[PDB]
Amino acid sequence: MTHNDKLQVAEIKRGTVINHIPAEIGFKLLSLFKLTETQDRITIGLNLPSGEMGRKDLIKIENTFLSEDEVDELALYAPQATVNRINDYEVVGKSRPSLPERNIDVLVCPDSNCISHAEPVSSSFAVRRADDIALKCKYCEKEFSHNVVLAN
Amino acid sequence: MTHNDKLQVAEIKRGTVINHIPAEIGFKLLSLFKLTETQDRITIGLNLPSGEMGRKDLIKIENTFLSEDEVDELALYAPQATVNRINDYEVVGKSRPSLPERNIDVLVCPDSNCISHAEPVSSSFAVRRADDIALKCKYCEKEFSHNVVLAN
Amino acid sequence: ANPLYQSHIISINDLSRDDLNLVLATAAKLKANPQPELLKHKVIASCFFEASTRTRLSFQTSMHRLGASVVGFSDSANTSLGKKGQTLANTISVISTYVDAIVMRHPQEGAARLATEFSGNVPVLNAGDGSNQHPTQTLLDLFTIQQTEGRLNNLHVAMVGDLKYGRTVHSLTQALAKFDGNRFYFIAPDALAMPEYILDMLDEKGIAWSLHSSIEEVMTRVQKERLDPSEYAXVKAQFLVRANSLGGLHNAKMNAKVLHPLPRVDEIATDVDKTPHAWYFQQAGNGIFARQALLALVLNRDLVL
Amino acid sequence: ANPLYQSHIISINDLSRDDLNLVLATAAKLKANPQPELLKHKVIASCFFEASTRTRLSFQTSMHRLGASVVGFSDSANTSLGKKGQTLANTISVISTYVDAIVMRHPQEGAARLATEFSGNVPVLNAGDGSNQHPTQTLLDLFTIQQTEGRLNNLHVAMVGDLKYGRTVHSLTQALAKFDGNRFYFIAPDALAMPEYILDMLDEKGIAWSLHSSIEEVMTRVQKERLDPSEYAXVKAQFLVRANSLGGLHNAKMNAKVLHPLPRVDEIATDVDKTPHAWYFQQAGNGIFARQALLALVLNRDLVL
Amino acid sequence: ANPLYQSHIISINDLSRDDLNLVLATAAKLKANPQPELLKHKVIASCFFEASTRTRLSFQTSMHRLGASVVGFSDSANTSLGKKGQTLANTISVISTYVDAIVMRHPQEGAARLATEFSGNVPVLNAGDGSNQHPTQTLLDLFTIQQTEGRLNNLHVAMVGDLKYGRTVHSLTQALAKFDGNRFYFIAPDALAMPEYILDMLDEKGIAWSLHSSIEEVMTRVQKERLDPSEYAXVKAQFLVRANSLGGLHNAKMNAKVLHPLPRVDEIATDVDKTPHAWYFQQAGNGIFARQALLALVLNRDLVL
Amino acid sequence: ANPLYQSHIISINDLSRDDLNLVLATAAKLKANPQPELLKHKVIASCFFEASTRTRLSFQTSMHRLGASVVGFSDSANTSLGKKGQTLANTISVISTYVDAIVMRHPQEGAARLATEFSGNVPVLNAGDGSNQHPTQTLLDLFTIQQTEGRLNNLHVAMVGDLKYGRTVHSLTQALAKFDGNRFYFIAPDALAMPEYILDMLDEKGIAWSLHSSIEEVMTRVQKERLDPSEYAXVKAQFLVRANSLGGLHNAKMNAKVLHPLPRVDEIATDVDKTPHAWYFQQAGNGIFARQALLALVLNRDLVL
Ligand SMILES: [Zn+2]
Ligand SMILES: [Zn+2]
Repeated sequence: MTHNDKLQVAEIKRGTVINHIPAEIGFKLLSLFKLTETQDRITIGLNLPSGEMGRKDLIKIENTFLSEDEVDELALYAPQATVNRINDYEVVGKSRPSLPERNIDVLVCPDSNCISHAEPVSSSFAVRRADDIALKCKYCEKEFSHNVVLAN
Repeated sequence: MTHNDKLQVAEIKRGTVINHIPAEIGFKLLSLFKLTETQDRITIGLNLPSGEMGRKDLIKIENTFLSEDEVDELALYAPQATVNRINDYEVVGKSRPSLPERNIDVLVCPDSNCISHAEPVSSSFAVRRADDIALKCKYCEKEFSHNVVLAN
Repeated sequence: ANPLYQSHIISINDLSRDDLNLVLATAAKLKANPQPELLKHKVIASCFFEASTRTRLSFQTSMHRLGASVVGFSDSANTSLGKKGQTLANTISVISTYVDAIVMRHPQEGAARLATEFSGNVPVLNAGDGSNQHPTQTLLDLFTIQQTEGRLNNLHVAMVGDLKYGRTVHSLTQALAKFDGNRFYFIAPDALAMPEYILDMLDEKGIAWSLHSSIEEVMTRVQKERLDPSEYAXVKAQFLVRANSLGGLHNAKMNAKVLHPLPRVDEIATDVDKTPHAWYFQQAGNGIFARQALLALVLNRDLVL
Repeated sequence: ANPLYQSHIISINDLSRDDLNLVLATAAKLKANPQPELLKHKVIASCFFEASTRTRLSFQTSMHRLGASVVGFSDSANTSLGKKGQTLANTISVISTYVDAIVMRHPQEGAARLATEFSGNVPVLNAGDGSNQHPTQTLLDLFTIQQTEGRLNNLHVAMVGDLKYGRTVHSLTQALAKFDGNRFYFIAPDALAMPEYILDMLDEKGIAWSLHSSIEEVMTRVQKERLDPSEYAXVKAQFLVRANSLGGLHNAKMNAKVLHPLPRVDEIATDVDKTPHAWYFQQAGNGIFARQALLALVLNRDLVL
Repeated sequence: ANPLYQSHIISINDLSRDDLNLVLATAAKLKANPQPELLKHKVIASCFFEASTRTRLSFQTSMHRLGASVVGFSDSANTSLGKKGQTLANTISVISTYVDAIVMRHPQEGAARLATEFSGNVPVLNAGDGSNQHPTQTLLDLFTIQQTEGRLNNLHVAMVGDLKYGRTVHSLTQALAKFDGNRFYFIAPDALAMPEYILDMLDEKGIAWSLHSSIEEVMTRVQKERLDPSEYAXVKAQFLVRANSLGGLHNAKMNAKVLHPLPRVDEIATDVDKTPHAWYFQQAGNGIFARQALLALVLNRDLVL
Repeated sequence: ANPLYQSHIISINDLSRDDLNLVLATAAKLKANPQPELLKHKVIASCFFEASTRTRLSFQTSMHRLGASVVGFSDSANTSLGKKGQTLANTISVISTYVDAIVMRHPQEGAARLATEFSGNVPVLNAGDGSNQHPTQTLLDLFTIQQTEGRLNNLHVAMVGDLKYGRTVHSLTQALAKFDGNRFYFIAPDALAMPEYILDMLDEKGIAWSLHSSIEEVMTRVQKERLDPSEYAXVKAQFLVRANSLGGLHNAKMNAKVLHPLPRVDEIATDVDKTPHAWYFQQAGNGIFARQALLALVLNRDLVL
């Protein structure tokens, strides 16, 4: 096996095989989240995709017993992605990163004063939308927008 | 191609396919250096290796027209690695990351005062050893050791 | 057994009708029926991360009319601790240790929250995060509205000031808002305008309002007044049409009253002082009651209702 | 009738086994059995010749859990008195007059002593002379050692820090030393070395020890930890091999614990916080007990043992 | 014989096309043709009623490239004079006496004028009244516009900043305005809006303009840029949509340039630095020429044109 | 055509025998043969990022004996610029612009270097980075050694002080070292010890030395003295065996001399002042020559050798 797949895992043995989610923002994720601080082996590249060629399944991402929303969590940086399963006989039913409501440690009150940014925290921001996506900041009760935040 | 290799590149078309250099410190490299801010596609995982099994070639890393020392540069974090070539008819003669003498932007005068750390710099530190590896800091003419530095 | 127990108080938003109607009424009597010793054997923390004094001087006095203690400090100077090293969350974790409770004030804006987390079971009172929240103020304000107009229901309110950086009309409003159908007036000079969020919320909800740059008519169909302050920030030739000044000829009065979480300066005139609608003060003296209520709720388990 | 009566406390050196085993045990219960009013009718002096606050905030709280009073001040600024004329010994002689006792802290290093002389029968507590002595700290420390390992006898101690200007390992040591045969470890970077006097004394006596620059093995045959701080003074490129940092991977643990008369910064890691051997805090909360013990010894004549 | 002689310079408003086209062109060569000694035997006054330094450091350097002298001071501290008694107009009347000329800067906003009156024949240069006028800046700015786009006629200007308290777009504008038909763009966040007076005047006159919150298109049909600063005053959660930041991807470039009477911070990016449209600097180095021109006009009687 | 041209001077390390033998000898005459106007038409920058004055007062005086100019400032107070935003490298890039050269001093330790990069062709002189380098000092020192003993070859040197944080024996040494076979003496109290790097280098090279805690014999086979200072940092009961004091009874003299880049305090005695081996001063007056040499090298293209 000169690079690829061989998604043999599923319990006591796992994989993860992020393959360019949207593009060049899946690296992010990587730090954006753990998932490299961890035993199981990993796999990626850049699909420079259009998706798939001849017949394209109609999905992508990672597969490896994340949790439930170990995601929902990406809802924000790669909403358009998709987890796990198996090609002959398999399980990971209609599962899409679907807004969490409270990103956790990834981000940063852009507010200059939040104590956030001064000590031993947690980024915890809460999410509401109808507008264009809203994020509050238990800390400094202030509201910024997926934007300007996403960056920082 | 479900993850792997297919190191078709070599000029107008390239690849990079870092595959766990030492381990869990090749992620590093990745940010440790660019190489993700870039077109060509990429490939990695974790060999959780012992190297190779039946017959193991006797080498690893990346292959993709880095430079010359786009390396020598790793001399410090994965000295034990190795570049490019081709399996039938090919070129990348005896090439090992071999100390540079001046790491560039990766690092950080641990000194608290260097202007480094206050403005628009460059990490530029120079390397001499016989001891156990020495790094100076054009900035604040001070000498620390691969250690305590490597971290920061 | 009390809703309020060991709960940390910190943001008005984060509190429920009920709750308001409670500190609201535990303080009403306390006011008619004081108790020194409800608290004896208690010590509290009067942490003045950001010196403040009007607020501190009243907090405190509070601790002691209930019977009790203090240990605290006002800062920005000759106060110590950690600095170029330590965490407001090391301060607390130790503090936490001997104290029984913590009023505490600050420059930054998490602190009370940031301190919650690290201070296990020792409730924190927030005298201020920063430019964020002051629950004590607005409940202090809220009541007082109450002993006056005689309800927090079916009112004619108006807050003429610098509703923009206005720290308290922002709370007031949304507390005065939880209750219902009351119409608010906002005599603000398009610059101390009203932020477009506390509104979409008036709107958000089911509530109403209007705009004017007078103190005038808005004023006859009006019941309690919040004049904020007006200052710095804006030019000093920005104190151009400072016409949103409360003074004396209003007569086209009613039997309302005027309030201002001090400290007045220009906002309003000695001339007024005197005559009804005045109170800015009583408004103050009523914080000694508003607080207490809390602290004994905060720290007791039950009541002599 | 109590050994401690009207005696001024000021330097650990200047105190006897017994004595230690006493505040040591009057505080153990006090801790299990509090008494507000042991002291009522008392006022005390919380003199902060050199503002200090962690120490002050706990001293004080002490006065009041025992029931009592305060009057004091923290300085270096907006505090007055004599200056370009008057004597810290005029301050005292008057102070002396109304007070019942004096905790007091200072920059210079006689004060408590200097103040003894002039303050006739009003005991002084020393929160600090200067770079000299802090009895409260080390007894505070000493106990805490006790409620933990369960004795101040047949131990495995280690103090990794800046044992040079280290104010408290200097006391600790010589108190922890009066008791017996226990071996001490001194992980100090030849510069925060151990002074050649507190040794000749270990030696002086009949006691032992070893040296290492690890936190490592020294650590498995180890029971309570004193990590001091590390700072300024030395270059700022002198914080070169700052490797004497306590953090998290130790596992090759035991069932010991770690201490630090705060305030931590780098010394030790949040990561640790959590998990056992932690306590730096309890270590603190235990000063509120260690003090009290004194003050009621200091000022009462007898006990409810 | 020179228009400019013994005239005190103080407010751009108060100056005539001509005049501009003059300092404008006396400095162009001066720049191509320096003269140290035009001024020898001269001393000048570098009065820094309000320390300022970028402005001072360049003023000065000016005096000396022309050959000459200085005597001055920067204040707010260890500077003296009258205070709790004396008049900035006693300062001057004496100063007036030995000097040959006065650059001078201040907090208040009459000073240069206030000082005119009292300083008989010794011209004053205004480095600043307060929040009022800085002629040196804007002519400094104006030129520089000139050596660049090659005229102060038939332009595409844009100033994206805090046009509200913006001290220099206020001058700039009205100087850049005296000349003609050029359309201005004002990418300002409704709060650093454009005051309704410098407009009625654009309008007032015969001139034009548009509004946008982009840096974008406004930008392709654009020739010189004034990005001001953005800061304090507004909340610190008021630095919310700080999107009016100049940075690097513009390409949809032209062959214009960018300016900023420093000092930049966030406004603009190192990244840019480099590449054309940059200059913020040259913009600066060009004040050493813009000033000089004056001072030798100011003080000589004629020219080597 | 001169080795030195447009080269920025900043660290003694970073300079070549030759070079030393040059400023060394351009200053020798300059000293015997002054030139005001070598520099006329020049302005320079006397940037005192960290006020310093002895060094500044002499730098400067330098500029002017050569004929020339200044514009500069000393800071820590009533000085401005950028702060809570701007870069010492924005300061420079503008400064860079009008100036002809930059002496500049600082707290941090890159500055001169950090400033090189950003200041294109305008040489920077370093009066100090921080605790890092002062070339001016040591060449200042070096010479002076020269006009005295009559060579920087085959000497008996000794530097008794606080060789640890000693800023100048660190330079001195390694310059005095480039030249050859001379033996150095280091009367340092094991704490102001000699760092183990400038040695391995003495050793490193081919050179020699010895140790002693006397001022005594080390002293008879001795030629120029560097006594540094001794202070703070260490306890204040750390000024215990302050026995490394130079004073008066030495007679077992020679015809050497004593130096100290001031300012003396205790180090040495009035008593001495007087009598030979004295000079600490001349040592100073000789910096006005040492600098000049540079600056005219630095800025001219050729010489009147
Ligand atoms: Zn926040
Ligand atoms: Zn450095």
